[PDB]
Amino acid sequence: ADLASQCMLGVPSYAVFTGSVDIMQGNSRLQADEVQLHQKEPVRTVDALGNVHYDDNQVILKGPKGWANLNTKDTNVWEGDYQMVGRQGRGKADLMKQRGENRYTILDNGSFTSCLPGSDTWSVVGSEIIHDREEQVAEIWNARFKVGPVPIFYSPYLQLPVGDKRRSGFLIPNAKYTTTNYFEFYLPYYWNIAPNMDATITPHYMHRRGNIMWENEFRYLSQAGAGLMELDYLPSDKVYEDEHPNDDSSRRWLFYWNHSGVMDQVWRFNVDYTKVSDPSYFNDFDNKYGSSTDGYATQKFSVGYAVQNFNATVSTKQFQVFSEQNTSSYSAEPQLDVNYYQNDVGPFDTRIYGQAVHFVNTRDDMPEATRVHLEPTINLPLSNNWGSINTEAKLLATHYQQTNLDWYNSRNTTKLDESVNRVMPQFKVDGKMVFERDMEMLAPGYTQTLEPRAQYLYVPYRDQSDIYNYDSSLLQSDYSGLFRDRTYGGLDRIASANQVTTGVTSRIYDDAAVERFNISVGQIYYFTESRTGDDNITWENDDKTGSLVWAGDTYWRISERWGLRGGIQYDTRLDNVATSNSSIEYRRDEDRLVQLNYRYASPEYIQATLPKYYSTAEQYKNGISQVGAVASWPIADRWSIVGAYYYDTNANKQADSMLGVQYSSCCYAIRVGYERKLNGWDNDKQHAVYDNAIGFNIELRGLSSNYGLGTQEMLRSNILPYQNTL
Amino acid sequence: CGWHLRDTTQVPSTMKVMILDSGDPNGPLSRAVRNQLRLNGVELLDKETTRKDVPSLRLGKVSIAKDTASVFRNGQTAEYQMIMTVNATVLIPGRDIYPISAKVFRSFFDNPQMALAKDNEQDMIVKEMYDRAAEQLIRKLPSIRAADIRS
Amino acid sequence: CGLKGPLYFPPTQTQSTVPDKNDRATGDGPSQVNY
Ligand SMILES: *C[C@@H](COC(=O)CCCCCCCCCCCCCCC)OC(=O)CCCCCCCCCCCCCCC
Repeated sequence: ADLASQCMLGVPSYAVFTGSVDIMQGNSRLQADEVQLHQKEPVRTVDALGNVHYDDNQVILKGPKGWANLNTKDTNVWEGDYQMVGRQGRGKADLMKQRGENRYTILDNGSFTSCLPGSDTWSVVGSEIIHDREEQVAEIWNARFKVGPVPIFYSPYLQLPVGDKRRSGFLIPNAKYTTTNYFEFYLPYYWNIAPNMDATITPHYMHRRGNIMWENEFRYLSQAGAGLMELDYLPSDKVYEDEHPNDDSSRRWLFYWNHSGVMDQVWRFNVDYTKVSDPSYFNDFDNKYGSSTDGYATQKFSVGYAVQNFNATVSTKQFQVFSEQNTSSYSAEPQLDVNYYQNDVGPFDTRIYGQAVHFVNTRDDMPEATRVHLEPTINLPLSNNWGSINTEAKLLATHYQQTNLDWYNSRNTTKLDESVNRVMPQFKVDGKMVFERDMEMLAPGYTQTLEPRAQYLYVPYRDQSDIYNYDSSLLQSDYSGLFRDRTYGGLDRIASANQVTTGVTSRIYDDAAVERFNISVGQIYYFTESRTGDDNITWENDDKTGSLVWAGDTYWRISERWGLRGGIQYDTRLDNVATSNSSIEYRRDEDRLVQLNYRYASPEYIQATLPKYYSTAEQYKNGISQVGAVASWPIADRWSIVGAYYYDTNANKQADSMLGVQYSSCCYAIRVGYERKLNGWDNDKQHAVYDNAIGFNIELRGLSSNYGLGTQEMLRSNILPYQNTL
Repeated sequence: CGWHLRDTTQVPSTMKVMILDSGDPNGPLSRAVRNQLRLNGVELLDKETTRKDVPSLRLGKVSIAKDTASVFRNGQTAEYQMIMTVNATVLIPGRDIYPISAKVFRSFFDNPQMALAKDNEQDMIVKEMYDRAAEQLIRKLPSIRAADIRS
Repeated sequence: CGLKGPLYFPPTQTQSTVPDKNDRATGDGPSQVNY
């Protein structure tokens, strides 16, 4: 059974008399021996003596001597021990008092541990522990926190938050050791501003940097959506000064803001903003909001309005590139996208897409542009049970205004123009069929389907060498992207097309009509070469026409716990497999999984599609060949091991490795983690740089409902985080 | 050799008239699902309708995640993998509620020298992932009808 | 001594278009640790 219900069965669940007394008043019992009842003016008093057992639905009190008042509901148990009923918590005090309509449980020289009976892992002895049920807090005076029989620290006023209600105060600290910062210590303070907002201040002390970094978080919840701000500030850095002695100030900082929400169902607001002081911020400091694997920082704002058949958006897109080999970066400031849809215009469907963007560069020598795009579309869909054919026509009309071209036009043979018009139509036909057959030799009730697809695309040729390329990048051709009508993203390069795509998919369904297997193959056949007028890709072959692109996909759901995925791309102009990937996983539940995966990218693919210095730089030129393993398994129902190992078969060196162990008892939890990762490149010795990190977390349990085993936090904490592929 | 054209429809005959219900009715997944059902000749009704005998399709939580899938020899990102997960339920008027799901995987290479261009490529990829997830949910409708007959 | 927890308004979901880049899966629940 799970930990939450394993820690539950441990806890309890719901006029002298001179004899064995069992007096009950609705819910409260009293199994005392001698009870002395008085009604002096009435002021009704109960004086219990001998093995007093004040059983209840909330507490179990045991004591040699007792006392109670039936008017003000004031009790007194001498030299006793209590125990919560229906919840976790127990202790022992020299005097237990219930006051204020059974609100305060006051203990004199008492203790409190939320550990199960017979276990004494930790305790907190005070002298005036008070449990307040309106505030859900346990105030302790002259507190001494004890582990086993040995105290570890003393401090007055050591409140313990009981329950799940939020409170403002110090959180339990955590520590690390990394090779970049040495020993590190975080001491968080949580501020509970309001139900829909809160803040957290964390002094993060790094031994090697010789100063404290201040981390400030602010979360909010509004009508316009939910957000999060982060502002870290390190006033001075000792390591950074040595590497950069010329800089007058060595401050390091990070600003982060993320917003997302929809208001009144028609207004969509988004923010994704990151700014850092220097390129090497994430190679030194570990954040949840950035990774050492980043290449730049994204700074985007967006405001949109969407209805059933229309939407408009205004946005800005800016980027902060880290590498010193890149100094020019374009931005959209601003961009406007408008879509309008109208169906059932006869048998046709119509659509319009317009845009207006302004491009600015960080450099002051680069071209600057304004572009307006219009794109009306009309299609005629036809369908029946076993097939569908969709014929489409489109017009692509663009206008440019390019300024600041003096510096570019001087050092390039072909010149950019100041005013460009580009009008080109596009015609496409897309077909589909489905076949079926009863596949009974596999298992009774199964079926198999065969779904061949074809498409024809034609776009004429326009010479676009007088337009600078601001926002067009080459798109991948996987099986899904074989039937795409574009070769580039954006609108600066629109290649010609005279081609036919053919593909086929097969699926296997079982008797419950649930899909088990699917496999896909396809190709693109070119009747003429695709040219934008500015063609400088580095192909290994001088092939222009014919069957040049191939792709495939697979997915087999072997069981409810097994899964297999695959995908391969082949390009004849590379004379090699462009990219490939594979993955197999067994996953019983969240705490039991094994996964193997492989990723490939050829050296020729890196040369063709990525910058020109990638094909000559040692850390880029070989492509990708990576084997990974991820595992997670519990031992003895309390321990939980998580591991990951990624290996580069080209260099015969690892990329990443991780190992985490957590022990989660019924009254505490301890986690220790380790990770070694690639963290830069040494340009003098031409070898990679690694970073090691060990983290230690501790936690108290039994006071709130939290009983997590920490598996998902550990599985997602490395540079190549775990993705569920089942 | 045993093959024949698909004689039965894609969407079950029971779900020829449906109610499309969503907490973000003007969002990208609702537009993708509504267009996909319109291709299959399904008549969609408003949530606040007088009909009390039509199945209701409810669109739930949608998650999109972009993670590092592979790295170069300096630790920098080489490939990003995007995963889209969609949850939904189909309520038959009188029977139980049948949940369905979708999951779409895509990947692409990163280029810090053309970061604006790679931003537009990612926006294009997400639109396609919304079309695929809308198809996967509709291919699960015959599985719900089969479970209905069993119960 | 403080407890950190989920936010709520003082007394299905939206289909986004921006993915969560490298989410660290730090769960949002009542805890005395930072997460
Ligand atoms: C208000 C508290 C929040 O924490 C609490 O709820 C109170 C209990 C404190 C939890 C301690 C858990 C860590 C110690 C366990 C033993 C070490 C590990 C054992 C082997 C694996 O605020 C806090 O954040 C807690 C206090 C901060 C940490 C305390 C560290 C020691 C402090 C020593 C200073 C005392 C100096 C004066 C007395 C000598």
